[PDB]
Amino acid sequence: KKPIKTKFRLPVFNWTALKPNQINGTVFSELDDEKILEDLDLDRFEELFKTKAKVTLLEANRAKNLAITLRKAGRSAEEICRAIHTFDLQTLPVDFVECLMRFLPTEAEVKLLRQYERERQPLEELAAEDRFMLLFSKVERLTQRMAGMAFLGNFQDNLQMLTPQLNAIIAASASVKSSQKLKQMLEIILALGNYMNSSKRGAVYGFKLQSLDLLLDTKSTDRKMTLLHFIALTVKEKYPELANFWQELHFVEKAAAVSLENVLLDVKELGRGMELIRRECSIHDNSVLRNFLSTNEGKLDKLQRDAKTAEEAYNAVVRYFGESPKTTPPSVFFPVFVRFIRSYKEAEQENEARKKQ
Amino acid sequence: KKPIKTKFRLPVFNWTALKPNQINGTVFSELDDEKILEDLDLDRFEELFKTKAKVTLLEANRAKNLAITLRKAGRSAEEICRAIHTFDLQTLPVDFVECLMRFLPTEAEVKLLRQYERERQPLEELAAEDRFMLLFSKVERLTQRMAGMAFLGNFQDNLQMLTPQLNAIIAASASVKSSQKLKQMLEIILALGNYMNSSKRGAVYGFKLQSLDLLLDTKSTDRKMTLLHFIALTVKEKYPELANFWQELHFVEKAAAVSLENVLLDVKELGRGMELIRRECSIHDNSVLRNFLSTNEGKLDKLQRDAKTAEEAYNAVVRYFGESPKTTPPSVFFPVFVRFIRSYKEAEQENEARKKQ
Amino acid sequence: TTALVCDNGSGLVKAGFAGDDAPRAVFPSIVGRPRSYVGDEAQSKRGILTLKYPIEHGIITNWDDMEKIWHHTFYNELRVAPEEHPTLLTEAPLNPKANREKMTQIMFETFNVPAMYVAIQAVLSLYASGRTTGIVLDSGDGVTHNVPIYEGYALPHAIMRLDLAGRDLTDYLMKILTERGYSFVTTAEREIVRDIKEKLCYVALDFENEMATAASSSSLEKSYELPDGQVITIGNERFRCPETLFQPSFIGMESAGIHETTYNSIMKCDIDIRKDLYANNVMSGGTTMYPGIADRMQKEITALAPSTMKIKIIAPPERKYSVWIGGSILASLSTFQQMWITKQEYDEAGPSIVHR
Amino acid sequence: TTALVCDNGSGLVKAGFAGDDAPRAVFPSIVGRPRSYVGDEAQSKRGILTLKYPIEHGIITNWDDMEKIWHHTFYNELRVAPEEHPTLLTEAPLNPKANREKMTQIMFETFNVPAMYVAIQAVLSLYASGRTTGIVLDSGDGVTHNVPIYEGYALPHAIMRLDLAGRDLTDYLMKILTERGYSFVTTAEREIVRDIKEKLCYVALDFENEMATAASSSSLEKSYELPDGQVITIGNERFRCPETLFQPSFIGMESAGIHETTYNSIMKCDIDIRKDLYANNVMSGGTTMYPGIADRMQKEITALAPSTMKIKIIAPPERKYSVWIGGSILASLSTFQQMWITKQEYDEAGPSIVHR
Ligand SMILES: Nc1ncnc2c1ncn2[C@@H]1O[C@H](COP(=O)(O)OP(=O)(O)OP(=O)(O)O)[C@@H](O)[C@H]1O
Ligand SMILES: Nc1ncnc2c1ncn2[C@@H]1O[C@H](COP(=O)(O)OP(=O)(O)OP(=O)(O)O)[C@@H](O)[C@H]1O
Repeated sequence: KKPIKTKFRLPVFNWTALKPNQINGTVFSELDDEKILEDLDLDRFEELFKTKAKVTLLEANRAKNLAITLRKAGRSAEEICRAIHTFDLQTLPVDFVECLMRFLPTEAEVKLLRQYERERQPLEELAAEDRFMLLFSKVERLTQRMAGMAFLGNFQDNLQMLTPQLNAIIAASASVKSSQKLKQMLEIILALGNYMNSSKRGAVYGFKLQSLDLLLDTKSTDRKMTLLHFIALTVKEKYPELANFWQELHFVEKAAAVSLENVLLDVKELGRGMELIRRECSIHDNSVLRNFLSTNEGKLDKLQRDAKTAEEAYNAVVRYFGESPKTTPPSVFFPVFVRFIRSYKEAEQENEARKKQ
Repeated sequence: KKPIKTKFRLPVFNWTALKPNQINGTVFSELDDEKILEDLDLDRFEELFKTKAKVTLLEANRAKNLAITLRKAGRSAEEICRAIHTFDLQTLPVDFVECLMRFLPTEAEVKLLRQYERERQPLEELAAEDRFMLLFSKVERLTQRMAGMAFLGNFQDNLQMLTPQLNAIIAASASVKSSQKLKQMLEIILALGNYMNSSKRGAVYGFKLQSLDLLLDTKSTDRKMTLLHFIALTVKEKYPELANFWQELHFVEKAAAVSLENVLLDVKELGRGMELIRRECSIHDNSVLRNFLSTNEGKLDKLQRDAKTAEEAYNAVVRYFGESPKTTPPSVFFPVFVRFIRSYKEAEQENEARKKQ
Repeated sequence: TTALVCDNGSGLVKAGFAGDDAPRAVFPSIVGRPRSYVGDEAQSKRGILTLKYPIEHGIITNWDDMEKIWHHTFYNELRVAPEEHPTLLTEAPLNPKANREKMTQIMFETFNVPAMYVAIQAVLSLYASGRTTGIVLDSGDGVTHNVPIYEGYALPHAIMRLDLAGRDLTDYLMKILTERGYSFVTTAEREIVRDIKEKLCYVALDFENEMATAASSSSLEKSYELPDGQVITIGNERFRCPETLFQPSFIGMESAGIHETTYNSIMKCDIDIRKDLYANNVMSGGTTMYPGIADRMQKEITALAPSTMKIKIIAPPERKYSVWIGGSILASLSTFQQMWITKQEYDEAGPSIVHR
Repeated sequence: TTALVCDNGSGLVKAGFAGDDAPRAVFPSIVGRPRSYVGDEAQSKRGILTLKYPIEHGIITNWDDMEKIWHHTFYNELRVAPEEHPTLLTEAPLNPKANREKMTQIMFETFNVPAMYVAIQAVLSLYASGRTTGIVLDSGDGVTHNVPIYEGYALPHAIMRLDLAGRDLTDYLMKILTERGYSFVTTAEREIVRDIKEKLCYVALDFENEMATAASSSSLEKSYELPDGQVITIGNERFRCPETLFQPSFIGMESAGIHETTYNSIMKCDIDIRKDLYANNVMSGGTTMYPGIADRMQKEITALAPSTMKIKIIAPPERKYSVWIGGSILASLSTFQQMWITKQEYDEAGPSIVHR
């Protein structure tokens, strides 16, 4: 009961207040504001503290979002559904197809639209967004036509990015696997370090690839050169043709950076997508789906035979150097060589500049 | 087969080598060191790269650890077992009891000792540590005598730390709960802010404690003072006795820092520990257990009645101010007041220095 | 009723009327006081007054000066009566619910506004590009953020506040033009140095590669004309300044550069939406203005992400004002209307109504 | 056979014979070279040679200079034949298996040692106090660590490396004695400033409370006598220097101070052993030498931990050398004997035998 007068509008005090059912057990029912009437002199208080005196069926957020999307579009709901029917043979804007795809109606909000079209007349009393959604769910096979359109606009840029990775693994995997000037270098190492490592510890017929990395590691007693330096001098002297030998392997840096497992499953996904395109085009479009599928299915096939040979090639090298392609990616495998080449190259610069003075 | 000669001891090359059963599928069986014999000229190589030419039944780590412990001790295994039997009536070093407790033998390593005492004669062929462990497991009721000794050395320092926290909650909890000069202040707030908050939002009979914090928050239209400032001036004028009012609550800062749930369960644990002492002393020590238990059980009891009243007191204030003692600790509850006092105090300094200058 | 849109910037108030074009009232957010005056006027009367900086870094700190700001915004630049137009103000990311709550309170109680809204700046920027999901790099005068956003909602613990921004880059250009012998350390005439930064200098695609060209090309360096008669020239320091973004270490920071900040921001987010985050990545604000910054960014992220990752940088030609336009767009938006706070409901619930 | 114990410090080699007293060979770990000379000699020939710092911060970095160190240690200070005595060297916490592996290799291959061991310094310090479990604060010349240890094993991801230490505190005392007007910035005569730090200055229990006494007590300040005739005086800066530990911000670091570092180190650890960690807490090394640092630490941790937490700081009077002594203790330890690495088994397994 009993609120106050408020001549001026005092600032809200944002305190979190206690409901009177809590009030009973506390200090707060002991005594009250009934003593405090004039008292403190409310007047200079209030003089000191004074301040200056259609319908949506979509949840409002989803609505706002949609609006922000379509505002950017510029297209009418009708233009849009026409485009999805014709497969964006009216201005295919894949970006916009992508954004839109999230706004596909859920069956739950298909319910709010469905009979409530026939029932009453929300039409023209419907919010723009709701009307759009109505006509949007009107499109037959909406989900799949969307998917198809996405696929289509993407495919070019897709194998634009997918191909050269597949190529760079293929290239590098083989140029490494097939280099003699490499197998030679390795065999000199096997020698030299077996010489070192023998008389104790045994003698061994080959080494796992990690080994290459500690080369710069074990120095001369002089401390002035390294082992790698030595292998370099020994190359320039006893085996001069090898002094290049890196030039026989090629895309190794670029193939390092390829994440292949991904590339493969991307290829597989593309496959399922083409299948959707042919399944849809079948029964039935048929315009510009055919006009795609023809000019494409062979491109896709090239990507697939290149995926199969990329995978086989790479598994081949890894197993060839002792490691497990199941457990190792290029992102590990190839840099080993990279580091070794880069270093070797670095080594001879010193082996050269030392000979000069 | 076929290791090398090694005139000088070449540095180990730490490469990770391939076992010949792996070697078959790789580059490494293509060609071998058999071509490389003189070739690179092993001589200046090896000239360039040359270098310079009782029994434990305890797992060795556990052993080492024990040693490091006893080394610090200075005590013999016999002095020690004598001490655990007599309840460290020979030099009670609770630290050392604590360290040692971890080294209590597991039944698993009681097995290695047990019959293998009677079987053969490991004695004097036994490592110091193993012997110690033997004689250590020799002590009857070892685990419990240990526990007891820990308890005993700890109890003093224990309620040394436990009591004043129980006291500080008790003190502060009630001095707050029982202050009139507080309930007064609060009721002025309830008034002032109800005046503000009325005519809209309603009017309310009390506020949850958090509210206090936004007091400094809502300023004058002038922007020169705050609400708290105003309540301060209004106190010094209309209600001068309250201008101190903090002096009626006392251990609130110290009680804030008490973690009470812990303190109580520490008290309960102490209880179970005393019970262990009496159970042991019963059958049977009985020296210096009695000599403790007598001079202590009353101290313990004081701690217990002080725990019960500490808990009851605190639950009382929390519920009294509207909050849930089940959901709130002192570490939250009391600082509310602290901040308010500290601020209030801070406020009048300004309300004073403004009147001067 | 035209609504109002006020973007409160660490260095700059960007404000005006909804119905999107651009803020026509844009002034330095600064408050002068006798040892009150707001804006460029304070720049002029400088030193006779002590300038206080309410919005420096992210958040409005001292509110009194802020009131001075909004008063000058409304009553002078904008030249309106705040009682009349519903107002939309922006807020930094991670802005605390009380900052927001006292914003609303100052709105309704001090300026008597009919309705209002507080919106998160980097969400407005993402709105102005027609997106409800993505990661904004909003880089202003005083702060920088990487704000992940999903379905309009900015993901709270994703946001990465870098304390580096445009004013700091202006300082760096001071430091490195001095090292080239040029004579202005002056807190007055440095208002021209900023201009250089804005007109000429840029972001290298490969830093060292371009600093290998340090003296090679004469047309790599550019000719700058001072306001008065004399003219000077700018060398490598040109591209060296915005580099401080990607390498904070230049000024001495141990914080990640941008691409990193961006990256582990994305990486803080749920695994599913990551894709949509990389794909839609929007740069906004006047420190995202340096030419070529988009592509440099692009290559630098393509680096951190996987091979097959679709990564797009959206850097609109109008993005200096991104947030504000996203503001107009939102205020003028029709389905936004039911979301406005009003005096009716503020006076009902008090400032904590501002939560939606 | 007397074994050998070498503690390789960021600023100092502390080394000598097992059978615990103290290292009798202790020298600055520095390598001079013509623009080779090791130790205090390098300090003397300084500037005629360029001093390189192999063990600066935690880890031995360049190995060549390290070889120079161990050669000087063995052949000069210690005056022995390394072929003869099994050697125990220390290592920083978090030291990488290759660092350790090339240590062992230089031992056996370069110095021809019969046997050896590499042990974690902050575990040796916990050993010298008669403990197998606890948290060491090992604070040296160049690094600082909080190392949790359970059953002799230091818990790997617990360890917190603070890059702040004694040399940095010496630098701070330079900075703040200069601000008091005293004239030595010289990289030569600053070797006296260090001395001040070591002899007089200390750690305040409550900082500001003691800096409230800044000028109150004349006997709060102390009188320092220079090596030559002249004498000077030291004021508040005395306690202000070791304060930098607890407040790294003093020199400008954004890292936690100590007590924090300690605390979240404990907190990184498994819930059970936390108790034992707080209870047994051992400070070690010459930067843990400041008087009263133990109690200040104590109160500051009692702050962070719960009410009922048993919290003890173990700060031994001999702890400047803590590690090394724990070294002697361990080497001379009998059950340690079977754990030595030997030439037999190194030549069997190669350097990667060093893992236990
Ligand atoms: N072409 C340009 N090149 C470089 N910097 C620019 C350019 N144009 C403007 N700036 C810089 O932008 C900065 C201000 O940007 P902006 O005002 O958009 O951010 P803000 O005020 O910090 O807040 P918000 O992020 O909300 O916009 C200024 O410091 C200015 O140097
Ligand atoms: N009483 C003292 N007061 C202040 N500082 C001291 C004192 N005694 C030694 N120091 C300082 O301690 C630092 C060296 O510490 P220490 O030699 O223990 O570390 P380290 O050898 O680098 O590494 P570790 O702690 O692993 O041995 C030097 O900077 C020295 O000035």
